[PDB]
Amino acid sequence: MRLNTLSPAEGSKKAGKRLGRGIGSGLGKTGGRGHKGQKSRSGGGVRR
Amino acid sequence: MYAVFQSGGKQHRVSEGQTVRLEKLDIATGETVEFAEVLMIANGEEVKIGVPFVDGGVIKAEVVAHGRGEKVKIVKFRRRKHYRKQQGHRQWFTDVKITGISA
Amino acid sequence: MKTFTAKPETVKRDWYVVDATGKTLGRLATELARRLRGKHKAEYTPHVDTGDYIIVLNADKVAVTGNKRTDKVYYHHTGHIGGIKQATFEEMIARRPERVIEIAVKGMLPKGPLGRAMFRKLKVYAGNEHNHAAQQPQVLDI
Amino acid sequence: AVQQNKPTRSKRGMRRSHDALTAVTSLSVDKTSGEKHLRHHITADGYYRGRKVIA
Amino acid sequence: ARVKRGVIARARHKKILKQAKGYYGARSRVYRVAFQAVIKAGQYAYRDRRQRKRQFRQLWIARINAAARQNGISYSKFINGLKKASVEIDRKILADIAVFDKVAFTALVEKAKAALA
Amino acid sequence: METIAKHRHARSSAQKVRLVADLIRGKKVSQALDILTYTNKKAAVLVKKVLESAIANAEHNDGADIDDLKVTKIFVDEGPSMKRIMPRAKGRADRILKRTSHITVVVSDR
Amino acid sequence: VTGSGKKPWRQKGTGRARSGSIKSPIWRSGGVTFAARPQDHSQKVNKKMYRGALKSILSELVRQDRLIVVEKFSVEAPKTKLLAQKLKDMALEDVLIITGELDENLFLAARNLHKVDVRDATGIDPVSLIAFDKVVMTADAVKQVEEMLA
RNA sequence: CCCGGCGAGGGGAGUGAAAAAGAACCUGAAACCGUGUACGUACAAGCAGUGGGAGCACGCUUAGGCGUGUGACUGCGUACC
RNA sequence: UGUAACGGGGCUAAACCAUGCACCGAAGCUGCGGCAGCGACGCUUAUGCGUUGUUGGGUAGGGGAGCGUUCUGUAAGCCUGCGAAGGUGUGCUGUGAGGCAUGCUGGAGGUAUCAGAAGUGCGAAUGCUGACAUAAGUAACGAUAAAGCGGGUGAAAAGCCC
Repeated sequence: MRLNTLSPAEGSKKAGKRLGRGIGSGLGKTGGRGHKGQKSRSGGGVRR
Repeated sequence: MYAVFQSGGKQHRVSEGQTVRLEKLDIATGETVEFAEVLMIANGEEVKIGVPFVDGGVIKAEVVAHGRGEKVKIVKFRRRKHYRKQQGHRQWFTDVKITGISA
Repeated sequence: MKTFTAKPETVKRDWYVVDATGKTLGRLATELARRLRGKHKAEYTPHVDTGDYIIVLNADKVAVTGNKRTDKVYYHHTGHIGGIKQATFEEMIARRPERVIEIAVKGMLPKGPLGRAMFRKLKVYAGNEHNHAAQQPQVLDI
Repeated sequence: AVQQNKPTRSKRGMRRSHDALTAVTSLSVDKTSGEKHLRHHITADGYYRGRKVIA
Repeated sequence: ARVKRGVIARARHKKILKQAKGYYGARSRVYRVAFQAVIKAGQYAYRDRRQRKRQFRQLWIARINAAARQNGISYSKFINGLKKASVEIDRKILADIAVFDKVAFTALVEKAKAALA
Repeated sequence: METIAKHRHARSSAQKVRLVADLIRGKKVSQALDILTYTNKKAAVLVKKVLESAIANAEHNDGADIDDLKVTKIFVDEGPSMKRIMPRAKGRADRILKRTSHITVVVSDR
Repeated sequence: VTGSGKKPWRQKGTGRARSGSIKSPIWRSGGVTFAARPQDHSQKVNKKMYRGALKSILSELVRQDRLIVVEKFSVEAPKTKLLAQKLKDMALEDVLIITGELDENLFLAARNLHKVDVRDATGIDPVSLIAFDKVVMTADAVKQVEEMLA
């Protein structure tokens, strides 16, 4: 085998969610946390 | 000397020898096609108006080319509702060269 | 293949005489608007003036039904302090008789530069004589 | 007393259309020296209408 | 690594500024106004594909009505005659015949006027 | 022969010189010199000096015959404006721009 | 960032935007939001997963005919031209040589050769078995990489 | 060497592979400002576009028209966040 | 503020009531062409071929699949002074982010494929820095103690010298 022929198993990598990268990306501009409120804020959200 | 006929979901009015672009057919780039359903054949003064698909007359046409048309660009936009979308479209054709209007 | 579009040079416009002696104002004006726009020609085109020049004689002899001889008022504003000037039908028939059919046709024409052009087609006269005999206009009865 | 939005280069050139300088029609030629000068002005050489007035 | 983005932003702006050629003023030069103008153009182009299919039909209907009234029949009774004679010539070709071939339109009028009576 | 002559970083504004330079476009260079002589502006002095220098270049650096010359292309375009602080009232500052220009005169016999 | 924690202007009254530091990441010369630290990217591989990948790599090194077993591999001088003539005679260009006992005579005369790296049998590593075009291995080193793995 | 004010700046000359590498000096974008050419525009009203569309000017050619630029007129159409 | 209580012209029907047949009228439905998702069914399930049926507006939000940038391995390989990255035009091409070829400028670097990691994609935050417009050749040129003339010097004198 070669180093430029190796490849992971199908379903190993999920590539993550990049919040805030445009309209067409699904999430983006609020990044999946809705409009205003304590959960929308940086560091916000109620404790356990 | 012209004929009216239904090719690809719409009527055309073609004369002798002229080349008309219409929808995609299952015809090769170098083959023949026969439009036997002809709606209206006018020759000089004798106009044969077709109570449908008049009588006997069959148009002979040769396929010139098969390319795709110019790209239209669909922009779907909604102001202040956080939604836009683009999509291109290129519609296939066949260019047929009318070889003979049968009377 | 594409459609047909008339060109503003190769349109042939005939000249016509209409006599308005004893006719309804609106139905006369409607046929005038029909011919002036070009809704009668087979090569009708919306963006091209394909209408025919119309001479309208006896413009003070046009009639109206009902009480519209005394009751139809013509309002127009001078664009000034508060000057809203009004005139009934009979006083306009007396003073400027041609302007009756002018405003009546001008309301039934399209708006913009083209409607102004096809209103320039219309040549309305109050009298029985006209000076356009050089253009040899046919009689149009309707 | 301030603009509501900026005026275009189009409306700028239209206003500056009347700002154009007008060149003189022509100068005169004196009868003796023959040098150019303005109408009704003495020459740089000091001649005016065939007559030297100033050294 | 640190990604600098001069070339990709310049490519994305040249893409939009190339579609704004022929626009008045800052819609052809300034990027923001160019982008709004280009998306407005795409919206209008969608809408006007639909409106083109409407406007040409109403133009053909007006031309057939004029040429049929030249022959002495209104468009409604003319289309009803052509439908009752089972003639499937559409309004496009009837307008093309109405402008170009007056004797073929005369024969179609005579066919409709036979079929209605 | 095109025979350019330039005055770069000209101590004047591009509009104030452009007003004068739009008077001698296409003129035969004797009448252009007489126009720039009898125009009462500082841009006329600058543009007249560049026109005289262009005449000199067209006589020397190439062949001859200033009696057949004509001003083909004269244009002024702005140069590097230098920034100076002008103190306005109530303590605030203001940056006035001393604007320069580039005056290019292109005179040929053609 | 080197700077002071003083508000650059007021909170109200000034026409400008609100700001509370010149070390703000929106500002120029003062910055990075999510700045980086030195981090250990090394990730744990299970011993059975390492040895399973090694057995898979050796099996495919056989099955792609890139495994060469030579009983004795040594050079009798520390000259590199002798090793270069030896690999020229064996039709070998880019090789990994695995010897079960690290002799310095072979290790010194393989240093200046670019494509040729000579490993001990304990120093076998999987990207070196993939990355090299041919692997030659001593017979007792084959026995060694056997008795280590399986 | 020439213009210029025993200037500034420029045009030749010469170096250099290159001087639109001339010291404001590699590349040299966009905004911004000009000059020249093609078309449009001084009786026509408004998110300045879009669908149709004549004319004019350029290229070319199966001599039928296309391609490029502008685009009178005309339906529709009250920017983005 | 101006008709200003048909949208307007105008209408004694071009109004109202009843009946009747035409026609117009949407992105609805149908015709032809193309793309995709889902479900059944057989091909021998490169878990893709086909046949049918149905679905395909979308905010917050959930799920799925891709593009591009910079960097590491492949890569002391490949392209490159008979011309790289960059910049700027043109033409093809994909459902799209994009891709490819090429003319001009530039004058030395670029990097396939398959993997890996992110300072990974801006129009907005009275965002930060630089540049340049706009008002605009507009206001103003800073005490209403005041200047005029002759000669000089200079390329140039209302302002300098006498």
